[PDB]
Amino acid sequence: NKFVNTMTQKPTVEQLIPLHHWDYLYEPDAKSLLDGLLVRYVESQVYQ
Amino acid sequence: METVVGLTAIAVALLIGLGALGTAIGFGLLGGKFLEGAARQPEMVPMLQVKMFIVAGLLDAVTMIGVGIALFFTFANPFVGQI
Repeated sequence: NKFVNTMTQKPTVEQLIPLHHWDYLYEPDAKSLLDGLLVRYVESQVYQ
Repeated sequence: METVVGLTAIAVALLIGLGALGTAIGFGLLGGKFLEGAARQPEMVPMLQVKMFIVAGLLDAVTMIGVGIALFFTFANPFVGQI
């Protein structure tokens, strides 16, 4: 359920898994970083 | 005089040749890092280019002394005057 207002709760379904001139100094490889951040993102959406 | 003059040509070739060898490899190393930094952060190029010329002066310092001594041994000769 989503909080439209204090008098209206809306039932919903939200998709979880299937989702500019410089670059980062990736300490580990960028693939290793992408694998961990996508997991943290999905868990955070479930917690929210 | 013949062997002193013949060995002065080789002395000049070693002064300029070893200097040319070192300066080309040295700028290949310093230069690759300037392009790497410039590609990651294109806003830093004005600073990195000034810092590269500070290193370029240190890199060529002894090579230019070697080229200066080699031209002196070619258009004049401090050994021939010693017999």
